[PDB]
Amino acid sequence: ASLVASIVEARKKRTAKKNITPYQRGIIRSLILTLDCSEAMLEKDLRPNRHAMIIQYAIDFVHEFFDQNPISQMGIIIMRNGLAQLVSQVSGNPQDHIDALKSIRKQEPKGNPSLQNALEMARGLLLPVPAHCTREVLIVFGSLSTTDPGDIHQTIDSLVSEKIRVKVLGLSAQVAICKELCKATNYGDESFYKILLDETHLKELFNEAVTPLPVNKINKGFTLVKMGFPTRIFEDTPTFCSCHSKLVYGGYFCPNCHSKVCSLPTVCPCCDLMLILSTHLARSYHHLMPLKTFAEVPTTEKFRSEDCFSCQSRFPILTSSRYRCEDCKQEFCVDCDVFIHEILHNCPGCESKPV
Amino acid sequence: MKFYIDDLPVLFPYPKIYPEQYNYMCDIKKTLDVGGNSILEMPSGTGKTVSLLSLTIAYQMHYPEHRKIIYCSRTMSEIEKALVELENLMDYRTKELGYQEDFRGLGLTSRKNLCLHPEVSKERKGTVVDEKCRRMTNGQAKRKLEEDPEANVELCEYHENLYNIEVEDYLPKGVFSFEKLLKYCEEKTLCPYFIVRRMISLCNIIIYSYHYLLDPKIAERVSNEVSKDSIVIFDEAHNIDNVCIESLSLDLTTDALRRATRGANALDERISEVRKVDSQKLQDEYEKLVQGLHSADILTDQEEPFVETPVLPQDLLTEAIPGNIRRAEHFVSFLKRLIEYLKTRMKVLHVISETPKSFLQHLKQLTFIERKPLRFCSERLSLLVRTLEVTEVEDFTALKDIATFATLISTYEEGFLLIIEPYEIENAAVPNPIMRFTCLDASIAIKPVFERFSSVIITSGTISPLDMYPRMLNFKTVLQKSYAMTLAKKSFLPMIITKGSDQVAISSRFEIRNDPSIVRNYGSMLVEFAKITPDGMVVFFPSYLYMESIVSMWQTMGILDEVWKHKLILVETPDAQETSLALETYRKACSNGRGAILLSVARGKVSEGIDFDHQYGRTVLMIGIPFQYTESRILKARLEFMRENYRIRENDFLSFDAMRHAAQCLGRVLRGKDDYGVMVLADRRFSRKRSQLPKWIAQGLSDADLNLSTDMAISNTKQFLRTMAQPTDPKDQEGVSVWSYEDLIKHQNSRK
Amino acid sequence: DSLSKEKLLTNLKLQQSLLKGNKVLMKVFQETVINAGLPPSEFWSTRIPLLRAFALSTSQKVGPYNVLSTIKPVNKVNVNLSREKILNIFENYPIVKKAYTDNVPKNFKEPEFWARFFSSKLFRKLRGEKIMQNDRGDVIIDRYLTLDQEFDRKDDDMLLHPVKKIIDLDGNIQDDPVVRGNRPDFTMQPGVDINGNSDGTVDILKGMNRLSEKMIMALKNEYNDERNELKIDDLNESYKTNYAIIHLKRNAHEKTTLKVSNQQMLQQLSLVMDNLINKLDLNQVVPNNEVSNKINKRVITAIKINAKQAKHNLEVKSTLPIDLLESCRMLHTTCCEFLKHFYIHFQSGEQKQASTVKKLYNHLKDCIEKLNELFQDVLNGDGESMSNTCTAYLKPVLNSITLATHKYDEYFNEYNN
Ligand code: SF4
Ligand SMILES: [Zn+2]
Ligand SMILES: [Zn+2]
Ligand SMILES: [Zn+2]
Ligand SMILES: [Zn+2]
Repeated sequence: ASLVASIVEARKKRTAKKNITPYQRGIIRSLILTLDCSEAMLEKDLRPNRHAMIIQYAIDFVHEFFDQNPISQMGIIIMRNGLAQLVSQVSGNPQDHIDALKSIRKQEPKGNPSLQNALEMARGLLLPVPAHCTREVLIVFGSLSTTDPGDIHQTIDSLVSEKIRVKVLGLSAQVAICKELCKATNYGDESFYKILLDETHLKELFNEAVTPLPVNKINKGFTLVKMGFPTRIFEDTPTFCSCHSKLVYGGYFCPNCHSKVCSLPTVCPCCDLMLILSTHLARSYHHLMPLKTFAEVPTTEKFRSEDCFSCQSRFPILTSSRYRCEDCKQEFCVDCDVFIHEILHNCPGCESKPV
Repeated sequence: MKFYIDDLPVLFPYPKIYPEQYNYMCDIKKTLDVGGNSILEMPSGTGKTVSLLSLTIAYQMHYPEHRKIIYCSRTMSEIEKALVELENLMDYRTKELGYQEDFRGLGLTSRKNLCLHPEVSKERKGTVVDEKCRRMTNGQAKRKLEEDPEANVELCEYHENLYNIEVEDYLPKGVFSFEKLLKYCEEKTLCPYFIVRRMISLCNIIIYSYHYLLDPKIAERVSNEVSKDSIVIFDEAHNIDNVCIESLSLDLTTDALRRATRGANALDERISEVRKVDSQKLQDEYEKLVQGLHSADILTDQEEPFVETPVLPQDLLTEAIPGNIRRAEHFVSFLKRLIEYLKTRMKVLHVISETPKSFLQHLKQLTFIERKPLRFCSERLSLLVRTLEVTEVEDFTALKDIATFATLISTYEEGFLLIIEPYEIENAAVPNPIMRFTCLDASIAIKPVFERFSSVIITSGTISPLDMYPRMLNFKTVLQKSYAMTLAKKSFLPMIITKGSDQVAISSRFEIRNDPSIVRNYGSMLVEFAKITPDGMVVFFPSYLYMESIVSMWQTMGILDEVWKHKLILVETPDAQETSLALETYRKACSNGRGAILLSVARGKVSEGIDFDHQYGRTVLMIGIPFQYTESRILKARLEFMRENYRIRENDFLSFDAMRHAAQCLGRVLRGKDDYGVMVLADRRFSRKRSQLPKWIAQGLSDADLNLSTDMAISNTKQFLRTMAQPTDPKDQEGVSVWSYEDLIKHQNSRK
Repeated sequence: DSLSKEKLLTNLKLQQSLLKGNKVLMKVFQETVINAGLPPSEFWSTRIPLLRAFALSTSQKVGPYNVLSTIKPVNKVNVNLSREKILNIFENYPIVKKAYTDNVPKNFKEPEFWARFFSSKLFRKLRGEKIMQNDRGDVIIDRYLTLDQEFDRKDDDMLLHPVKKIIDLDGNIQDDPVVRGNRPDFTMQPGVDINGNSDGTVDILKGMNRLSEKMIMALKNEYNDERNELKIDDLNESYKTNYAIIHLKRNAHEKTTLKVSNQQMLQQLSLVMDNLINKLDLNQVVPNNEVSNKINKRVITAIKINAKQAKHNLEVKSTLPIDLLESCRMLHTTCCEFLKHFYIHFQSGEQKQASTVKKLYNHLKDCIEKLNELFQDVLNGDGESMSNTCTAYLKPVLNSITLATHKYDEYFNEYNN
């Protein structure tokens, strides 16, 4: 009787994903993850302790964020002992923040949090940020309270005025002030103050936070942006780099001012212009071109085919596991449905079918 | 949203509605059709006031009777709540119809709440406030200033402007809040008290306290300008018997006796001086008493009676003053020998309890004072004060109290008793004797109400059982049923903590009160719930002394220092003003989310009109059974009388009252269905009382919850927080809990 | 406040502060302004986010907390004092700050003062301890008892404020000023001692309430509505996102900077199906060892070329003298700084930038000549043994610099000429 429970669970899951929309979603991102390292995360209540798992999950979050969206800079400020401590400036290299987080590994989480100080200096760090960049902050929190020097509502008003959004991933339960932050910052939405139920749910939440977010019509900033593809050289001689001032065998060359760099996707240090590859911009095209869900045909009706169109395996036989791409009119197995919907970003049935 | 009942158009200011609200409206309209009274119990977590107000407004507009509306509550807080919701409803109706209908409705309160005379405003005793207002606007002051503008007896310009403009010119139509009335009277320099006193005949709906309906002194005026065939509704008056008891109960202290002696001497010497300088006024008063005129006969409206009418007007004496007290000196000697008799009875050595008839017989045995003068005393004293012009009335307030006592005890004999005990404080340095007047019944004061009005609605949220109130009060209702909680999912999680962390039971008994182990348990789960509580938590001990002991000795352990590290702690001050500042602090602390804890008595001033919601109502630490003080002779006499009357088990009634006070404590968590909260029961003895408990409360009380400890209480509370931290699909409640207009239509057809 | 570009450039002390924090910033700044004489405003003009980050790092402060509750009494006692917590006590209790400042700089020592403080009954009163005449306290600290009492009175006077009638329990209890009932229970009223006086638990409770009020008014610092307050949001319309969807029109330009026939492909197709069904031999695939030898030549040539590519797969190891290595790295660094500032001036595009562009052009020319003179030095220091490698190492920045000079000259001829 487990298949009936699985079917009704899949129905209640798919009721949320019935509506799939091609919203304009931010690509030039600006993501900040502040960390609290206080007495609450010293609890071993989840194995091994909250500090260790948020360290590991932040490592994964950095990797996933830079993989999916390499067109953003990442800054991390830790919270400790009534002080918020900047440990990671916004940068294109994830490895810097990886090393900073590795420093955070060995040190000891202790103290009390101050979202006022944390969000204030996060605002100040987010101040010299260009218009197209979408300023947004992830906040992790384990306390049920917050010691603060002054008002939080002035900070809330300033953050709303400066067009920065937040998303809170609280640990224990809901905190009303964090609900207020999420609602007021997020145009009244309640889809940003999220509480885990276990570590797997925390993993899923982090994966959800990886994704780009849609933007609002009223928050209109539709413009152009200057761009430059550089050229890579492979020289015999080591050559001084502009950024780190040291001898480099290879390195890209600046398309505009003909200097050289060491890493991409990065902006020029000399002509001060952003340099990318077409792979980097095409990386988010699945977000730009979403994929429709695939429908299982019912077991009662007559079937177009009895084996999987894509992976080429036999469909198993009570119910019918034939997920149909209505855009290509072909049914598929669950494994292929998962792979095409998540890993792949094209429908080979729609590739074979001519338009 | 707007729909039709069978003949009744009705508008709701929200697109959504609850089926429980629909059944509530159905039964209320059934009661209004059939005439009389009914008792309905509803879970207070659903919206009540807006629904009943909408039904009443629709009833008055649609039906050609257009009967007025009488709604009464306990506090200014509840009154302001009703005002705000009424304003919202009528605004919505005005928007829906596209025009404003003619409407009038206001509240009723004290000059201490209201008198905007800034000089009078700076006093704290509302009695002093009212007395000063009489002193400078009593009409006598106005006449003296009119004949002599050089006289330095000023008049209240607010009152002067209200003299200038007319009663309909006082306000535009509609409903105005206390704050809106403050702004309006600030603009126009008007006395809102006087305004309210002239709005009485004109308001379509009138709202005031239960005291203004129960106490005869502040109720005869309300009965004067009220329509007999209006609509009467009551809300959350399931503890109104206490108000009924204090409506006709009185106490006597030594210092009050001293003040009465001093006031009588001052009045006697004033009367001697007046007889020396001009006996014309005294002779005029004496001959007016020979004709037998009364307070309404002689006094006008702008002057007020000094000794207000202590008894119900159905029982007053309306004949002439006897000649034995008719003269001023005769009445002074009368009062003085009454004082002397009270001083003789005053010095007993133990507990004395006799019938008022026996007291009267003893009095007429010793002195020679009869029930007719002993009733006429208050009226005669008011007339003597009016004639005497003794407006420096400081020494004579004890005289008012003693005349009130004399009139009250000379009025009734059954269901009333006098208690004399030689100690005001038993456990003091010295005993201090006391006379305590009581009213053993409570249904006395409701008789004018029931026999003056038929369309009277008695309903609440935490009334259980329904039949016990017609048992305790001689009245009957047309239908008696409750409402179950039609809940889609669980939102309230009650627990019964019958044992501590060490599986050690806990109780609130005053003998075992100073038990260090029970302290250790209490502080233990107090700490644990403080650590796991996100936003706001309240604690309700049964008694203040119980607090003061147990908080001082946890202060000795320094547990409060640990509690400091997570939330603030707020304690019910004996000052209501400091308590108000404290609750504001709690409000702002839960507003900024740094978190705070309230400490208030189960019967304390917080518990009777303050709600807590969505961060304020999140978790409550009810402390033990809130039993009353056991060794009250007053309570025991009540128990004897009610058992003799209605065959009531005494311990069962005590559990009932405890019972009902606990429900009043715990009912202030769930404002809307979106809210959630957890309930604790911190006594072992509560497990037998789920059958007593209200039905919708106990329906969430599962059988596994009947005996729990700290550990699974903590685990279940954490899991409840985890549960309530999740979103919910609207499809699971779109037709079973939240109803659209079409949902209500479909339900109505299904009923059809 | 201290947030403008002008404020950050003005704070020379903060500039010196993070200067002294770093060491390569002395190196860079010394070469930039001490050695090259660049305008230090334009030096700091790049480092504005770094300056603001340093400022905001230095600028934060903690929130208030119950420091006396965190004080523990801890046989004997050893003072283990923390200066930040000492100042926390000072800030939380200006009376204790005053008692420090009129006694320690006048009469005795700081640890002696704090021992007297912990001994004092004023400490117990200010903490959650009931005062007792059995305790002797410290007389010097306990002289401040009445001063702290009148501080409490003044602070309570400050803390008084009018209350909203929506929640005013004073208005609630002032509903009926003529309530005449019975005296309430000793149980549920504030109890007193034997002689009628209080124990003082009301004093300690109002004191901790005063602490809470002082907290919340410290929050409430420099740094009608009931309609909104009584809204019932549970019966209201759900919020829906106004997020805009996006479509995509698709019309791409063809790639810019003989035709087969169906009959002919069908004829070939018929012929090759005939060949397919006809025969297929694996053995004929073996080549002729001569054209195959040319394939060997091509493959081996590709291997040699890409292997020389792979032959040049901390920086690289070099045989430079370390001092000259540091000097040339320094020159490269300051040349890069000059080039970046010149590009900042050039891409700015103003007539106000003109003299700056000209002067930085002069500086770039000077850097060019200094590079050449350095090349003369490594010339007569090596006999061009590895001075060639020095020139090649400094080459590409020189090429970019001189390219920028040519761009400047070309735009000068474009506009002026
Ligand atoms: S005249 Fe009006 S404002 Fe003055 S004391 Fe009387 S009620 Fe108040
Ligand atoms: Zn480099
Ligand atoms: Zn460049
Ligand atoms: Zn497949
Ligand atoms: Zn397809």
